[PDB]
Amino acid sequence: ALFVHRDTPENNPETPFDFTPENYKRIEAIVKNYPEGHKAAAVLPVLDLAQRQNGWLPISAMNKVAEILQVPPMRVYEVATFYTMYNRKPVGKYHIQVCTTTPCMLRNSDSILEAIQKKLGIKVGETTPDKLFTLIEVECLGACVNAPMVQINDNYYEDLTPKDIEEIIDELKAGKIPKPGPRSGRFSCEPAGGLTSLTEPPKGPGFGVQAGL
Amino acid sequence: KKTSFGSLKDEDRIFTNLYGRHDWRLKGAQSRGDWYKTKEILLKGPDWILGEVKTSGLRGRGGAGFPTGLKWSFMNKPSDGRPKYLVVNADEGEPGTCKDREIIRHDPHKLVEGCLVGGRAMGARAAYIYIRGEFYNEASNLQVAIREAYEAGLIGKNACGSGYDFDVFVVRGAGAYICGEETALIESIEGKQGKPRLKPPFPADVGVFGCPTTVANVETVAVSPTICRRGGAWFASFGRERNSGTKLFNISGHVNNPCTVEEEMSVPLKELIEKHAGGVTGGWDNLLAVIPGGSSTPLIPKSVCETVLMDFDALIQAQTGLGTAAVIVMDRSTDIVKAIARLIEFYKHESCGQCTPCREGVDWMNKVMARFVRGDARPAEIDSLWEISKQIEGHTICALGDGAAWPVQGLIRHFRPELEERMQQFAQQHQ
Amino acid sequence: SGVNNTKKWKMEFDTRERWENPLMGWASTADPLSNLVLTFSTKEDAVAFAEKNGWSYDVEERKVPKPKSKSYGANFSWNKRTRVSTK
Ligand SMILES: Cc1cc2nc3c(=O)[nH]c(=O)nc-3n(C[C@H](O)[C@H](O)[C@H](O)COP(=O)(O)O)c2cc1C
Ligand code: SF4
Ligand code: FES
Repeated sequence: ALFVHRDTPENNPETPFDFTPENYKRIEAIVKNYPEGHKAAAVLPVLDLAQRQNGWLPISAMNKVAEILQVPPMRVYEVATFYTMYNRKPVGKYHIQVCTTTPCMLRNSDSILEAIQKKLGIKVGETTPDKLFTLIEVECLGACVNAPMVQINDNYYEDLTPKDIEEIIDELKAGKIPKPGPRSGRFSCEPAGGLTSLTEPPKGPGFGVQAGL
Repeated sequence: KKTSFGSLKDEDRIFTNLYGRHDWRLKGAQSRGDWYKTKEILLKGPDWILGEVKTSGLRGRGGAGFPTGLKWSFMNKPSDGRPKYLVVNADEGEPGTCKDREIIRHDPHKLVEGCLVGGRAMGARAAYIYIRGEFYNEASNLQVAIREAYEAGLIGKNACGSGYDFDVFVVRGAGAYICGEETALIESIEGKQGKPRLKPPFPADVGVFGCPTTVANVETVAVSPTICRRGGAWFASFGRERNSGTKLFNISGHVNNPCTVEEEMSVPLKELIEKHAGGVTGGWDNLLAVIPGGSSTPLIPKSVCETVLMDFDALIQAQTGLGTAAVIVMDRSTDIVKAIARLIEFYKHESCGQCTPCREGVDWMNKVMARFVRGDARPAEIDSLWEISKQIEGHTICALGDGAAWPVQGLIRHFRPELEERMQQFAQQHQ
Repeated sequence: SGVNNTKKWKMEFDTRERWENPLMGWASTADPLSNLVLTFSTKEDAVAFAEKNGWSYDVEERKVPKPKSKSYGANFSWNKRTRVSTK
């Protein structure tokens, strides 16, 4: 949680990083999404792309994005430090992110947090000795009605109990990819126990259209 | 005139795929009425489209509730040489709020179609959709829908065979609640830190890339095509006066069945919890307080929840606000002080740090509230904390400063005895 | 940034030698006017005072900051170089 950089043998400007030939085509499409003369609009999507290729952003990765977009490196450093999804230190293959804000806290996200620590042996903010998992608390992830929930990489696992999250870690330890979504008896955001709305068949094209188009 | 609101019929619901029980892709959406006669809507002009939104009584669904038709007409002017843009706010960051997520992943083609129709009304050449980076799978669904609309000629060159050119772009956030603020969203798209701009200039004059821009919420944008097809008068037949239409609700917290559901504006809050969420955990009499419109709104006690309606004006008179209409329910076993303190901690973690009253004040209120939880304070600090929150409120660049002050004020307003009692417990334990 | 010390005219005299006191190294002077500073409402009042006392004087014209054109909105220019890269 430090917002200054000190060069180290594994994180310094000479640390080797470059985009793959395939990722240079993705960058070209990202840049074209914005008006000519405002290529700096691509800083966030391109840093995120470098994170997806590399897993985290060394100072050399930030220096590379600055060069490609012809932006001052400091302005890239500002974006990397500002936004919390950018990892300026390496994290485990699975970055577990437990929501602890009030709506999730009311559904006992403390129990979910405690279960992950007990199973993995680590604390919040730490990485397992084998570098497979990293654990952190995060703010609301926009899945409040499906609380308690966690995000592991790009997937939401929702409506968790201590048993559910423990199974998910087990499936991940075996290389498997658990299905995202609620682990309770429902599919998404609907009320548990049967729908209280949207039980008719939807009306098709043209229903209820005012005259005169 | 109507007098009691609620019991919304399935035939009058806009987001008819809210739960994802039907195909969310183009084929399903078209069969449910999306993308129908969009060409006819576009050819009626921007003045006609803006007229239907004005008559519908639609108000912003992002939290501030500005009249949508009046706001969108700010961009109804001639070009001065610059391009004009529509930015759709899919940041969806307010704690308790998860409605915008269901539209993006289950009803993507209503958002895409709303971008075109809403974009036409503003004369915009393209729409940038800002979706928070945590919504990777929902962002991917939205891109697939956009490609389908492109491959069918619905958007892009000669959209819907209308002679109008429109591009829809999806840009992902990188983890920041502040980027849901309309000007902080623009600064993020431009590649900077998500730091709000002062106003003036207003976005309709100098916006994204310094061009005329309108920032609209996902739900606000995603209901306009239906408002145009079915007419604004139909939309205005729901809810009270100046609170028109249908509204998505998130009920979370201590309810039997947390859920997202569509319902009529001005529905009683008690009816919404009982009918759709299965009641308060342990019976209605176990209710302690409700945060009715997201963490930014003040809480209200059970004595006010009995009769309060869910609309902009009814909740304002209850000294709160509809906000995003995200209901957080706290039953009688909640530690109310801790729950509010966790909200101030969230605002402390989300402040952009740009301006003094929030950069310093919110952090200050977080430290005070952490002590209030333990009782490690004096009763005289309660009035100091109230005064501190009033120095933050109305003095900051954006509304995140206000949104951190209000939950504190709601707590002191309705639960001062619980604050004073806890301090007295702590004092006797350490004597 | 305060400007409240640029309101009134001043009269000062030419600086003369200061040397180090041999005992203590303090700054000694032989100039009775070394600390004399006079305040005036206007330049004419100061010049009138200097003439009747018989002092040769130099008058420096007041420097008022030039008015500036400030535009917050210019920070976000569509096509001009005033667009800022950070806030
Ligand atoms: C801290 C903060 C976060 C916000 N987050 C969102 C958001 O996630 N989604 C949204 O639609 N509006 C959000 N807003 C409100 C927007 O600033 C703006 O009012 C809204 O997008 C306008 O669209 P509307 O008129 O359709 O409601 C936020 C405001 C603040 C101060
Ligand atoms: S109120 Fe807070 S979030 Fe808003 S501009 Fe000021 S410091 Fe940033
Ligand atoms: S409070 Fe956890 S997803 Fe919203």
